Amino acid sequence: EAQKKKKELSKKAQEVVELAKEGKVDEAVELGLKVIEEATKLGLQDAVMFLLFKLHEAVHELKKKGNEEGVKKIEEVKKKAEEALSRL
Amino acid sequence: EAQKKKKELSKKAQEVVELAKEGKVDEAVELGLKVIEEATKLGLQDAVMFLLFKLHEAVHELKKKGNEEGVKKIEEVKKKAEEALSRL
Amino acid sequence: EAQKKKKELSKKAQEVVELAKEGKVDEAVELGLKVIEEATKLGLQDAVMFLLFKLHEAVHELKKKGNEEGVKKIEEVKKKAEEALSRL
Ligand code: NI
Repeated sequence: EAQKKKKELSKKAQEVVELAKEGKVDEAVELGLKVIEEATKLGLQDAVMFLLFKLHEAVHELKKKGNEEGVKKIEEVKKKAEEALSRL
Repeated sequence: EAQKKKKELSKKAQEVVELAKEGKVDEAVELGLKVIEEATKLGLQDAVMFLLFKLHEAVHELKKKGNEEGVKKIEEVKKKAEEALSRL
Repeated sequence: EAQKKKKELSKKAQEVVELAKEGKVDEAVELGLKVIEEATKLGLQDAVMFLLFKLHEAVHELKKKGNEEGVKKIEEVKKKAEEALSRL
């Protein structure tokens, strides 16, 4: 049921922000890639759009802590989500 | 018709930002809950997506003013809107 | 055909941020307007959502250079995008 799946992808995206605030940047990246992959297979653009919103919030959190490396990492996942969004 | 409701909810979403700018955070919270309720009963996904965009702008405005209690209130309503978007 | 056009407008919204970053505000404004117009004619609400996301990124960039005029210009383009989105 794709609606249970939408809820699952939404929760993963929110945890991306939570983990950026914690400095667990690689884990947040992992969660965002799994949102992208799962959303591109099941063709759900709105899950990707929400992911992009949340990725912007994670950039906020990392800038606030002056972590440029984490910002780079998050921004790579951002560009990937933008490509996948365009194709959906 | 449903176009009228979509524009109305967009209007309320913009006012949330203006109210946040003027320090009227309780009122902005109230308008934001209203947007969630109406879009949720009309199944308007993009209405909530737009509201989320505007809630981020309201957080920007309250950070500029160093109003962290306001930021908390807005983020509480943001969490609620995110929840509704998952179910939509 | 739909995916080709959606992809072109994704790239245009990205080039908006590029041109803001390189300090070409006028050029970003005009590209943003062209995106709104084409998106509107074609009924492409998701393209306008993505454009709004990128215009907020353009604001981020311009406030980073402390360029208040450019910000005002980009934010009125944002207001145009928000209205068109309301009617889509
Ligand atoms: Ni922002």
